[PDB]
Amino acid sequence: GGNQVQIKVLNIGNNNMTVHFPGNSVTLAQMSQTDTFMTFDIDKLTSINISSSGSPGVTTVAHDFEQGHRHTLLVWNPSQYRVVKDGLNQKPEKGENGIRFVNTLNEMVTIKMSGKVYENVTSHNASGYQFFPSGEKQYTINTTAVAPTCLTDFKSSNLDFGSAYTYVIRRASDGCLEVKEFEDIPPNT
Amino acid sequence: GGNQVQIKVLNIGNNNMTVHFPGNSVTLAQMSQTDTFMTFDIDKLTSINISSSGSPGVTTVAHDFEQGHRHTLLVWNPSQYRVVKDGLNQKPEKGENGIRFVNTLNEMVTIKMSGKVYENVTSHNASGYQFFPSGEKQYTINTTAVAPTCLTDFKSSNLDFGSAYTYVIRRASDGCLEVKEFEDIPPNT
Repeated sequence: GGNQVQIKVLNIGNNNMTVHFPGNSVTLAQMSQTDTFMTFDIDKLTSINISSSGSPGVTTVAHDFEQGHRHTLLVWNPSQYRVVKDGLNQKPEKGENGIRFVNTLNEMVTIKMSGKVYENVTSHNASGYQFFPSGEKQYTINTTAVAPTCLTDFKSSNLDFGSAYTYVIRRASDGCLEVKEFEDIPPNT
Repeated sequence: GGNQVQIKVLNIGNNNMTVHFPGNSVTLAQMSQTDTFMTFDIDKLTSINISSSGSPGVTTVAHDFEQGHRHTLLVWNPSQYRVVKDGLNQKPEKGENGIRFVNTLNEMVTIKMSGKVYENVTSHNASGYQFFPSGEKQYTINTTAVAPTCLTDFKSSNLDFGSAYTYVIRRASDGCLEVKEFEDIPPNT
């Protein structure tokens, strides 16, 4: 996955804190972290609650987790948090192509390509890159910005070896969707 | 560098735009980008102005750029922009150590290590990782959070091969700075 979210918790406060994930709670001492990234299916990550020892305050986490990515959930007293982006769940294989999408529409866009998802790419913003084996890839774009009758199926060009591309999503002259491809110098990250 | 900033410009609007960098101007047609990442010394990146054809509006990029990182400057009509982080300027060599810093102080912190900089890491926040060859590394931490008389020089432990670490910065019992090292699962990107 693809569809899996990896989360590590790092307690940077001065007391014991608990993060309640669906089906599993982790209590950490101050100045300590979970030894591993815990893995979840995005659809099963319904809510995340954070609490502190003694303090009755329970805080719910703003669902800012991207599938296919690792995150560090920073926690501190009194029930404070910050989600830090830690990059991809998997190291891209030699020869894979990095693809990111840029949304120029006034509504969010979701892109699904070869089992990978770029969810709710905001207006005039870029997603991070995700990596794919070479060759033409089919993908879909779903948004409220265009008529439901508009074409949602697209195809990437013949992806070279180890390249990186930015796919810019815009309105076509007929009012539907169009994608312009740009080659970028490969990311080092 | 290290102390270098890489910037590519991508015009995602519907008209011609100009980006004035110190000593060099780039004019882009709609749906076009600069063919390369232009490189600048952070200290020499005094200001960046963005303008559109016909529209008298000139916008200054007050938004920061991180040294040692690549960026995509997204531009669109009338004089809009967004700085997108594209990762590191250099691909980490096999065996290098990814190191990031977490600031738990109430003031921003700046860390300088082996020619690399982590500038203004905000309160209860993490920097991205930067990579270094193996062995003990000397580093400095400068902040307004502690007395100027406090020790600002630190040393990393004898760091292993391909190992990643998070250095958590906190106030020591004597009122000065203290750093706790955590080993991490190495980042993939």
